[PDB]
Amino acid sequence: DIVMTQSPSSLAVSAGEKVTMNCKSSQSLLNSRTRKNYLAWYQQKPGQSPKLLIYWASTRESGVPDRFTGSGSGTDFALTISSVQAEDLAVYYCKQSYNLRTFGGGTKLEIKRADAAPTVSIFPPSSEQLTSGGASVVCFLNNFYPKDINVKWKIDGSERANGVLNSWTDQDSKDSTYSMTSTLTLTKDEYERHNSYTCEASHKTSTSPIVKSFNRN
Amino acid sequence: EVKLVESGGGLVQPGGSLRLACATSGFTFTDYYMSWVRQPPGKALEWLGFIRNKAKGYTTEYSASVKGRFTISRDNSQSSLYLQMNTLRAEDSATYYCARDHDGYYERFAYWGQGTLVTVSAAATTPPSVYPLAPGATNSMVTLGCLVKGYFPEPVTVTWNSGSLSTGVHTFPAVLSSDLYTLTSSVTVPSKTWPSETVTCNVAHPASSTKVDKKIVPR
Ligand SMILES: C=CCO[C@]1(C(=O)O)C[C@@H](O[C@]2(C(=O)O)C[C@@H](O)[C@@H](O)[C@@H]([C@H](O)CO[C@]3(C(=O)O)C[C@@H](O)[C@@H](O)[C@@H]([C@H](O)CO)O3)O2)[C@@H](O)[C@@H]([C@H](O)CO)O1
Ligand SMILES: [Zn+2]
Repeated sequence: DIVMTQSPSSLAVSAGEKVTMNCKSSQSLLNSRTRKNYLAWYQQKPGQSPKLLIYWASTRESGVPDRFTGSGSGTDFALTISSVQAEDLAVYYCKQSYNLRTFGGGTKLEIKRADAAPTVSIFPPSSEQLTSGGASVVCFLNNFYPKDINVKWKIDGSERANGVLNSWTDQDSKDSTYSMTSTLTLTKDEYERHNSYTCEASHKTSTSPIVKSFNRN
Repeated sequence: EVKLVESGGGLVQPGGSLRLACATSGFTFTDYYMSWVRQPPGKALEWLGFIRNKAKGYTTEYSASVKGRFTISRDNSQSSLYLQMNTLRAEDSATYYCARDHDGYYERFAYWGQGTLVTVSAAATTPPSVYPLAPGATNSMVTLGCLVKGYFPEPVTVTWNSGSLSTGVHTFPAVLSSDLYTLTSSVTVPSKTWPSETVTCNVAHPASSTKVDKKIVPR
């Protein structure tokens, strides 16, 4: 039993700034036979497989920028990123290979950037879905910062919250924004009893809500 | 070009069993330990086991979590690696990677596969319905989407114009409701390019061998 534990669980930092994350082992990973620490760091960008950054604690794998530095010995290790970039958004994992292998729980690195307002887009049900008996109204809140945001759905000027399911994306790797979907799912029958459909995005970038709506006809 | 490619993933009944495969190439397969690593969605990597190289007898070792229940083997004439999974539970639901491990000297997982997703559920394979998200507004750019609704299990892939629309794409994490997944994908293009030039979403749901193209036409 070698337990691996990482700190912190998550943190955000601006581009250009420095980051240190820690990795602790329940015993020394220092091979006395070889004088190396069997500790590796892996970077896993969103939707990607883990890729290797550092091994034997401090050895940079070829291709990996000098921005990344692995440090530490025995039971305590650190991955430092000297000047954080938009693309460093990822979960970082430490791993011991001293008694078999064991990964830590990971550190999620998010990127702080200037506030940005969402582009809001609204879409009525497709004629295809309708004839099958369903009616999904979809709203995209794209490329905003920060992540906290609110959507109100209004049918005929009245707020509704049933059948609203929302889904945020990971942060963008290029511009560090978030995006989110708000999907309102009706039956064709209920959809037809009303004439006006409204998606409302409230976000700290404005006192005034962004409003996108369409008429059924 | 070292390549690792997992396969065999998909829907399995609880109590059921399943074998995964890992095809390798571009290196001397026999000189390397190979490991299996899993990861529940939104969660951490868990090491499951390895199988040693030739020099060490192709012997296996396992983590305590799956030891006695999972089984690793390799085909050295094919450069293939297998994991045999038995008596599955929902805890076993995860993306499974194979990784190139110890060669006798280096202590690194130098290379990883893309992963194959395993879903342990009594629910049934349901193909997706695909709906066009067409607008109309105006702006210098325009946003379109495809609504992928009511499929099981994960995953699906969404591309736009067969991958030649790569920027301005936001595919959203699926949401589970009543045992079915629903996700959407957005794409933003110059107003000048649509609908003059066509935009099409290409959705795949390999669990049900579904392939759909959906052209986005002005309403
Ligand atoms: C079993 C006799 C003693 O073996 C050693 C010793 O432990 O003192 C190490 C052994 O090292 C080598 C070798 O034969 O050259 C190279 C080394 O890098 C390893 O490959 C070992 C073993 O094959 C074990 O590797 C693993 C394992 O299979 O469990 C996996 C590794 O990633 C790592 O975890 C090691 C762990 O560090 C324990 O070694 O375990 O073989 C060799 O140096 C002999 C020496 O000739 C004296 O007999 O000593
Ligand atoms: Zn009503």
